[PDB]
Amino acid sequence: GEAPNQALLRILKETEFKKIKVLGSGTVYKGLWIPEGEKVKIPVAIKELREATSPKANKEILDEAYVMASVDNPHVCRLLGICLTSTVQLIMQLMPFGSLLDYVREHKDNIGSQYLLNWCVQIAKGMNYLEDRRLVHRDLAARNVLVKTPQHVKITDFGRAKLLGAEYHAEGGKVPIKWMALESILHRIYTHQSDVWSYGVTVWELMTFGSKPYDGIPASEISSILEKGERLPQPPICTIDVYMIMVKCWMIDADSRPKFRELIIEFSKMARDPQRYLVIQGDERMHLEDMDDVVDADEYLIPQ
Ligand SMILES: */C=C\C(=O)Nc1ccccn1
Ligand SMILES: [Cl-]
Ligand SMILES: [Cl-]
Ligand SMILES: [Cl-]
Repeated sequence: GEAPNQALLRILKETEFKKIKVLGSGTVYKGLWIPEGEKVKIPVAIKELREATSPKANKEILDEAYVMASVDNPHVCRLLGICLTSTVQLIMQLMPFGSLLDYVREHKDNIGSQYLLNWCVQIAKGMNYLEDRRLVHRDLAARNVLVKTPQHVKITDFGRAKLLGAEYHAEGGKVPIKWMALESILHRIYTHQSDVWSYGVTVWELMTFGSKPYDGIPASEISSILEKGERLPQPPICTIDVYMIMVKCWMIDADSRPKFRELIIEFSKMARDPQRYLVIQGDERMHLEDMDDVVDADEYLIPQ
């Protein structure tokens, strides 16, 4: 037998929170949560299913809720609770600067080496934590990392996350070919080491300020390109030191890839001397009613 999952799933009354405005279209809202009987306001993102007249859609969102409730790490998104109105609502920590994909696209000109490499560290810590929790994300991508502040990012989108057991077996869907390990595209094998392949791609997105991997290459062709030994090119800002780490994440032998713990170490060494490891034009010259009882979710802790 495995260790029991004693995560608490918190049920919230719809009256505990206020939708302030729409971020995306079901529909994600920016809002505020007052925990019942506590003098605190918590900035939240409220993910509300549209119809939910789909029994299928409901399993998907509750699986997400299951996983986000069972994770507690500074570099992974946690659930504050769920609301069981007509439409099931996930309440989570608001990540006000949006996805790191949009953030690096929008801010190409203001992002220096210190921020890129620290991001690579934080995503490695997030991902190592999940590995410690025997969790395979299966959808790591710069779009699925959110920005709390420019100094603080979190892995999100646990919709595809599964427990390990090594090779996890899948059986269809709309899948992110350009981020996936070869063994995942060919045999639907997913491991922590398939997650290291997508970490690799995620880092290439950051280091290219959000370029599209294999842009203008049909997904049908990716498996053959990879089998032919082709990989994404060295980004302009990347020293061979940084690119060689990306390349090792894209080895065909899964056990020849680095471990998330090793990636933490290698990126931290690089983060102590960022301008040795990334070369960016103008790097040194770069900067990035009642709110009284507002507390960030990260300072809002309930008994464990
Ligand atoms: C890590 C919590 C989370 O996913 N929050 C979020 C989602 C969408 C927009 C903003 N914040
Ligand atoms: Cl699950
Ligand atoms: Cl560091
Ligand atoms: Cl409490």
